[PDB]
Amino acid sequence: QDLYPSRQRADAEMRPRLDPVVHSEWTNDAPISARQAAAFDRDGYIVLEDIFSADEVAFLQKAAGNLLADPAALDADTIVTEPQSNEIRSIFEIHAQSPVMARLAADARLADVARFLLGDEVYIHQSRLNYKPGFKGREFYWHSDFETWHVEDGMPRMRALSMSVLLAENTPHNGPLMVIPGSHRTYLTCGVPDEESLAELAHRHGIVAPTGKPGTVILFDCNLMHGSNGNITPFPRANAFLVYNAVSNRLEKPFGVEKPRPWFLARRGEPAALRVERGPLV
Amino acid sequence: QDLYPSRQRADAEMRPRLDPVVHSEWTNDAPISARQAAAFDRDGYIVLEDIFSADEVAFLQKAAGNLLADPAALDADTIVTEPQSNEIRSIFEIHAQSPVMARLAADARLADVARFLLGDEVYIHQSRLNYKPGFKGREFYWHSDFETWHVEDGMPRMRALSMSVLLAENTPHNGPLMVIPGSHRTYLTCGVPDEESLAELAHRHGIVAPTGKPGTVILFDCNLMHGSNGNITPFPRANAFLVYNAVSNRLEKPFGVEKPRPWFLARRGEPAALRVERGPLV
Ligand SMILES: CC1=N[C@H](C(=O)O)[C@@H](O)CN1
Ligand SMILES: CC1=N[C@H](C(=O)O)[C@@H](O)CN1
Ligand SMILES: O=C(O)CCC(=O)C(=O)O
Ligand SMILES: O=C(O)CCC(=O)C(=O)O
Ligand SMILES: [Fe+3]
Ligand SMILES: [Fe+3]
Repeated sequence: QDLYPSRQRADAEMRPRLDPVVHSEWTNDAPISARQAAAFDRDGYIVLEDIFSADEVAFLQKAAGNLLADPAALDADTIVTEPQSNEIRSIFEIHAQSPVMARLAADARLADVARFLLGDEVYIHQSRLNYKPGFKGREFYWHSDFETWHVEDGMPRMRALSMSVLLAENTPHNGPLMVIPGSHRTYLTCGVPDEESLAELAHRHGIVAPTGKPGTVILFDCNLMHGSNGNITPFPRANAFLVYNAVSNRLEKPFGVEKPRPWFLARRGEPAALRVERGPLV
Repeated sequence: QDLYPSRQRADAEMRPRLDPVVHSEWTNDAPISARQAAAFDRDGYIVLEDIFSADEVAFLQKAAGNLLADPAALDADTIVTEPQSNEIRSIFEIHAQSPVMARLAADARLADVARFLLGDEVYIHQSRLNYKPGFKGREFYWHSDFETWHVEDGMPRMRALSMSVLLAENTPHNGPLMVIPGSHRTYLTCGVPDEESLAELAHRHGIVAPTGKPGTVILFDCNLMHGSNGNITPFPRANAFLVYNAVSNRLEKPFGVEKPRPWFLARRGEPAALRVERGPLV
């Protein structure tokens, strides 16, 4: 029942992936092009530009701006500072609190791609606004999102993806998301990946740090190795994260101990199919 | 006496540069092109690529890893290590402690450009060899070299430049040095520059981060605002740092209190000129 055991041996292994990456047959009636599906297959991520209008983008940026400026109105449980601070690092369940964000996640232009790639109905496993403050923004060391979702939340299979919607401009200077392309086809066991292994992957695959204007979307497979550096620039980097999970891939018990995990980190346990909203955002 | 007062008020000022940036008239005798010289004037830095042969590059790389591997053989005060291990991170006065580095700093391809740009005979105010490992590389916040060299060392005029000779590859990803071009014409008073000022400079000049294969040289005016982000990548940062000061501009007493500063951070007091060296490094 555990296809992806981790944190059990005193060594790390590079286990082979035992799941599809794209879980659908591609055809003309798909939300992305055949080349785009093959890219995701091969690289474990793709980038979508100009899929929202500037009115849509502008509306979005204020939704995030407003949530991040009145943090006494939202669940105190769902706020992450840089602990020794009170500058915000993330805000969880933003699909659950902000209506604007809820409407975003349910939009066809995101969810249909999510359903095509996962070949199933989808639901939000998790959401976050990773506001990366200028001057004092701290990094996110390398990790496979799936390796925590699996051991800690009990996500059984590789059938999920993240969508990062950029709300500030991501230049190469304010700590954008870096990925190791192709790393999604290796399951690297551990709770933090080991330097020697990481070194092997990045050598084998190099590193990409996709940039883009606000409204650009980065979609990466749940098992892609990724991270980011800190941000000392005056430019904040606020990026909404949406984790789509296939409903077939509902959470069983955590394939580890410390079971279970806080409610906003991971949605348990019986999901309803997302209702896909076709339209703009006003 | 003091043209550049700093650390003497609770309010920082942005004061104007009262020195030239390029101290010489350009002709066809200059070791750089007229557009390069104009670019240094305007931007505060330029980048020389391919001035060293690959053999010469491999030679410097071999000598620097040698020096970094052998702390026994070097002055103990001029060493910096990691507060958890005995890994070297810096060696000061390498222009002194290493004959190779002493020959790099006297090479015409480097010293003649300083002599032109500074319009005087030069000498090493400070040299360094830096190894910044991957994975755990630390940030290094914004600051003008000249501000500390003025207040703490007694450098009286803006008549110095820094040369960073890349010994490992700097991609956009491994925390490469960042500069705010044009900020060398503004003297930001204070010993850390404040955020609002830094934001102002970055908003009006933007941020650039010169990358390059090893052997690439980055030259920058002493008062150019710079800094770097952290480095989680598996790719180390390594460089030879060389500060050329014009002999005309030798250190007086500090324009602050805490007089003075350790020998290996700033060469007092009546230095001789450097002797340029033409020819290969092997
Ligand atoms: C809940 C969550 N866990 C992973 C982690 O803890 O690194 C991350 O990849 C993202 N979100
Ligand atoms: C000793 C030295 N100090 C500056 C600094 O640490 O802020 C750097 O800009 C250059 N060299
Ligand atoms: O935005 C970041 O740099 C963190 C990305 C990440 O690993 C996540 O929380 O999904
Ligand atoms: O100190 C650092 O590492 C930032 C780069 C720099 O200013 C230097 O070391 O010369
Ligand atoms: Fe993540
Ligand atoms: Fe510096």
